[PDB]
Amino acid sequence: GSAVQVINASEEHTFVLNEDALSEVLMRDEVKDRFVCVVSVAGAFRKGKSFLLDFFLRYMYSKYVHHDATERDTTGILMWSDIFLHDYPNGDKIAIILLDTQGAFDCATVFALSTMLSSVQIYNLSQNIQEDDLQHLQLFTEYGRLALADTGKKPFQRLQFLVRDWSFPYEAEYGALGGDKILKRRLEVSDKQHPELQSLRRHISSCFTEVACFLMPHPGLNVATNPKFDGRLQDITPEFKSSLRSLVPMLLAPDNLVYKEISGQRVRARDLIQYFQSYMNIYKGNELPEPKSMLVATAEANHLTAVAAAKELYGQLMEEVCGGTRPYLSTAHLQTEHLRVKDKALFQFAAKRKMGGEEFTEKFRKQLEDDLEEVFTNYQA
Ligand SMILES: Nc1nc2c(ncn2[C@@H]2O[C@H](COP(=O)(O)OP(=O)(O)O)[C@@H](O)[C@H]2O)c(=O)[nH]1
Ligand SMILES: [Mg+2]
Repeated sequence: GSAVQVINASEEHTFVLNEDALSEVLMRDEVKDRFVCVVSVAGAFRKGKSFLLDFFLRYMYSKYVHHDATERDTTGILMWSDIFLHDYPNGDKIAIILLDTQGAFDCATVFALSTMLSSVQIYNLSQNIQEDDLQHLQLFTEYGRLALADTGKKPFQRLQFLVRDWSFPYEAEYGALGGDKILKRRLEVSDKQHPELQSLRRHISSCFTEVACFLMPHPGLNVATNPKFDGRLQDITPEFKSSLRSLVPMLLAPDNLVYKEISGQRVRARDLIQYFQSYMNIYKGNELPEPKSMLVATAEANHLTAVAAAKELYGQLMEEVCGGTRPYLSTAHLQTEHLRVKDKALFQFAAKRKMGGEEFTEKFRKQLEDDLEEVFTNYQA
C-alpha cells in the first residue's frame, strides 16, 4: 500500500537488530534535520496500541500531505516507512517518526527502548493508572537522576499517560483537563505512606520536560469485541471521535512537535542509527547484565556520534580544499593545511556540550587525533 511498517528488532530466540533496515530509511535525505517526533506509543499488549497509531496516519497524512482530500511473530519495535518533513522559518526542517511497540508481548519489557528512543512517549494504559504501571517507570528516574547529576539536563521530554476506556468522567472529565487531576492525585496520595521505592513521585518532574495524562472514552463494545474491524465511522462512539480531535492535534503540528534532545541538544536522524545500536547492545546485555548504566551506553553514543560528526567534516574540508582536483602531492606543508582542518575537526568539534564524564570523554579526541592523523601517514608513498 501507500506505506509499510518496518521491523527493527526480533526476539525469539535472540535479540537481533536489522541494522540495514533501520539504516535503509533514516539515511534517506531526511538525514536531518532534527530526528524529533520520534513519537512513540507503548504499554499493555492489545490495549489498542497499533490502532491509535492507525488513526495517527489517517489524520496526519492530511496536515502534512494532502491538506484536504485524497510484528506477526516478532517483537522489536516498528517504524513506518513514511516520514513527515517540515518546516521553516526559525526551524527546522524536521522529520517525523512513528514507532508502535508490538510483537512478543505477554508492557512486555520493550518499553525502555521505546522510551529511550523517543521524544514523545505515550504510555498506552487501560482503565486506570495503577501502581504496577507506575512501577515500570523506575529504570529511568534513576538512570536520569545520574544523568541529572552528569549531563545536568533532564533526559526525556514528554510522557503521555493515555487512559483508554476511562469510566468515571463524573469525577474527572475526559481529556487533558481531567488527565491532570487524576495524574496529580496518584502522584500525591500514594506518595504519602504506602509504597517504598515507587515513592519516585518525588523525582519524576526533574527527569521529563512534560508529564501529562489524558483520559479516553471507551470506543464501544463493537470495536472492543470484534476480530477484524472496519464497518464505518458511525460504528464508533461520538465521544471517542470528539476526543481524537482533541487528542491527535494536541500531540501533532508544532509546537506540539517535540524535539528529541539528547544531552540538552537536538539530534538529526542519521544519529538515531547510532543510538539505536548503542542501547540495543546493553539490552538483555548483548551478553547478560543490565541496567541503570545505561549512562555508559548513552554517553558512548552521545560521543561516538560527534566523532563521526567530526570525521565527515575532515574529509569534507580536506580532499576538496586540500586534494581532489588538486591531489595527493607534496607541497611540502599540505600538512600545515591539514593541521588546520584537523584543528577545525577539534576546534569545532567541542560543539559544547555532549556528556559522559571527563577522562571518559577526552578519551575519544585521543582517538580522533590518532584517527585523523592517520591520513598524514598515508596513502601510497
Ligand atoms: N476497550 C477499548 N478497545 C479498543 C480501543 N481502541 C481499540 N480497541 C480494540 O483493541 C483491539 C486492537 O488493539 P491493537 O492496537 O491492535 O493491539 P495493540 O497494538 O497490541 O494495543 C481491537 O479489538 C479494537 O477494537 C479503546 O480505546 N478501548
Ligand atoms: Mg501492537
